[PDB]
Amino acid sequence: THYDFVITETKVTRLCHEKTILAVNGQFPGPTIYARKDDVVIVNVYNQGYKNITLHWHGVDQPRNPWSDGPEYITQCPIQPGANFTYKIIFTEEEGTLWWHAHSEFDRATVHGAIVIHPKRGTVYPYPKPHKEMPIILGEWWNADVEQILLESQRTGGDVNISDANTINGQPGDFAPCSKEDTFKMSVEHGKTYLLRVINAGLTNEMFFAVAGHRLTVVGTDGRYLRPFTVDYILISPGQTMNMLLEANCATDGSANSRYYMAARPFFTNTAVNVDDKNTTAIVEYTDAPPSASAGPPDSPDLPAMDDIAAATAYTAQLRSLVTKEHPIDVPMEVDEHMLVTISVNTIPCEPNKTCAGPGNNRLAASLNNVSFMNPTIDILDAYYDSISGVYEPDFPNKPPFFFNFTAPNPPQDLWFTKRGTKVKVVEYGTILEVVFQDTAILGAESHPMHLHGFSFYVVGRGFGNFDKDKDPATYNLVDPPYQNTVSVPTGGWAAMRFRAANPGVWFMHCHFDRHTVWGMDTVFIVKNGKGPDAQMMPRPPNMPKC
Ligand SMILES: *[C@@H]1O[C@H](CO)[C@@H](O[C@@H]2O[C@H](CO)[C@@H](O)[C@H](O)[C@H]2NC(C)=O)[C@H](O)[C@H]1NC(C)=O
Ligand SMILES: *[C@@H]1O[C@H](CO)[C@@H](O[C@@H]2O[C@H](CO)[C@@H](O)[C@H](O)[C@H]2NC(C)=O)[C@H](O)[C@H]1NC(C)=O
Ligand SMILES: *[C@@H]1O[C@H](CO)[C@@H](O)[C@H](O)[C@H]1NC(C)=O
Ligand SMILES: *[C@@H]1O[C@H](CO)[C@@H](O)[C@H](O)[C@H]1NC(C)=O
Ligand SMILES: *[C@@H]1O[C@H](CO)[C@@H](O)[C@H](O)[C@H]1NC(C)=O
Ligand SMILES: *[C@@H]1O[C@H](CO)[C@@H](O)[C@H](O)[C@H]1NC(C)=O
Ligand SMILES: *[C@@H]1O[C@H](CO)[C@@H](O)[C@H](O)[C@H]1NC(C)=O
Ligand SMILES: COc1cc(/C=C/C=O)ccc1O
Ligand SMILES: [Cu+2]
Ligand SMILES: [Cu+2]
Ligand SMILES: [Cu+2]
Ligand SMILES: [Cu+2]
Repeated sequence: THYDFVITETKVTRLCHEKTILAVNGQFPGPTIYARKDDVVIVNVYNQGYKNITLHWHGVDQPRNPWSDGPEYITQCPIQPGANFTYKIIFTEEEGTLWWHAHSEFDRATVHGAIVIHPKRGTVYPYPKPHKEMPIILGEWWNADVEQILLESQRTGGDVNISDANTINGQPGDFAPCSKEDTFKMSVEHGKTYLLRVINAGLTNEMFFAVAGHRLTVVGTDGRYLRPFTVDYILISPGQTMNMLLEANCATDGSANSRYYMAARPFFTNTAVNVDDKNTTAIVEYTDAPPSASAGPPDSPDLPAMDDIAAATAYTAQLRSLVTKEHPIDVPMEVDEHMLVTISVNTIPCEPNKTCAGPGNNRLAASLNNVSFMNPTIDILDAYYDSISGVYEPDFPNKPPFFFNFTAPNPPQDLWFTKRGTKVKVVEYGTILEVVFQDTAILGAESHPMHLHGFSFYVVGRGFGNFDKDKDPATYNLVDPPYQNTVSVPTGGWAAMRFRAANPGVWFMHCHFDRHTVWGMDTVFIVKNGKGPDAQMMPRPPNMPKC
């Protein structure tokens, strides 16, 4: 239950391009954290790299413990080069796959890895114990330094350059230049079942994923078991994890291929904007088959077309919490407070004496309820703890300031603009929230993967168009809605979720597309202390990074 994570400058080559990246212990992707349900894990982080950095344990509630949650300028100031910080990871309700990643700038492009939370001693999986288990991390690779990719978009005010490859476990796969030799490969044995722990650690796109010749029985997401269902492909959004069983059924006698492509490719609908549409591949290989069975190329799956919204919707519609006596559910039935949160890509005016590259030559931005989040320079959590004025404003609104036909295509240019602020939403301990995310069509309808730190939540409804507060709740799933930490809000649509705010602390909420995070598609929940020691935020650890 103790790890040393040294942030290192590491030379890595992909697509024949060598560069120095930040990595953990020289590994890209980084090491997997292994735990069992309800463990406490300690990670000493030593920043031996060239820049400010933080680490985040994605999907871990961290009860009463925002100090170890990670998001830069939200719960901590950064770990400076040459400094160190000890994170305490408090696992509670989570069982399944999570992941960890840098939570500063674009550093998580290479600084990330898996978290595996096994059943605790004396308990078992709700499904037959898999023969083997394999993290399958979907990611992106840029030939350029990711810091320079970010910095250039900051200077120009235009869009972030697309990645050069999509990757599986850091490897672009068979169809990329200078990649075929090191494609990720896993061995399978006829008749055995494998748990694929799929993590979308890319920065930019939701991804379709499939394995040639093999159906996938999905059994969990975001550290919570799901009602099992079997499919030919999955959809998975940045931030999300999906666990699924693969049954190695194919014949190893020479009558069938012995190699099968695992493959992923983006789900993306904005035909006017560039996208890294390259597929990424890995190889599932039956090892006990005759060498003639691997004579040709591996079999290829049928992936949905990149713009197949129906295929995305059809996967997401199947997600439901597993509800049993060993795995109960607690859907909040009486809501204390409703929020409608419009999600928009935006512009702000270009700075004086400068030309910008965003739409209308303005500067790109993004917003929740038309507030474009701006990081403070004193982190929110310290400001809240010390009662420091002038850092944040505690009036993030429960509804957008101006109602309009949110999802009507091509809104007029005047609705593009937003305004920066550092606003948070303060709630009393135990408040039951229904949060409805409403995509707008400003600058293009788009599915946003909205993520809430400190909590998972029940996704009780979703639809296309404008949420109707007097009609859509009538068909909410109040019985077994999926319990997630990151929700794909529909393209040009809405998603409703509920949770009890019973974790005292300071909790980031944001789109998990990093470009939207930095553009300001974020806010913060401050959950005040309740009554009793169990409802009190932990005290500040002695050696927090200084601001
Ligand atoms: C989001 O906020 C922006 C900025 O406050 C709003 O744009 C302003 O709208 C007012 C009223 O029409 C104008 O007088 C200002 O000139 C605008 N500021 C600009 C363009 O920078 C925008 O209308 C809001 N959008 C919503 C609520 O959808
Ligand atoms: C790395 O992080 C530190 C801590 O947040 C930054 O240092 C602070 O910068 C602010 C200005 O934004 C100053 O008011 C503080 O006095 C600084 N504190 C220090 C130097 O201990 C630093 O700017 C960050 N580095 C980069 C390159 O962004
Ligand atoms: C970690 O940082 C502290 C200061 O916060 C320092 O005192 C300590 O020696 C460091 N640990 C090392 C270098 O192993
Ligand atoms: C981003 O892409 C453009 C090509 O469209 C290129 O001119 C530019 O150099 C790229 N930026 C970086 C930082 O590599
Ligand atoms: C991936 O893309 C390459 C290049 O377009 C294509 O030749 C290959 O068939 C694709 N692989 C899969 C599994 O879709
Ligand atoms: C900067 O912008 C102002 C306002 O548009 C303009 O009057 C001024 O000439 C500019 N400065 C230059 C071009 O050096
Ligand atoms: C809102 O926009 C949609 C899509 O353009 C349109 O079909 C609908 O009629 C609009 N609703 C109103 C009230 O104008
Ligand atoms: C990815 O974000 C966007 C970029 C642009 C392009 C701006 C430069 O012209 C347009 C719409 C978007 O949603
Ligand atoms: Cu995350
Ligand atoms: Cu998170
Ligand atoms: Cu986050
Ligand atoms: Cu987004």
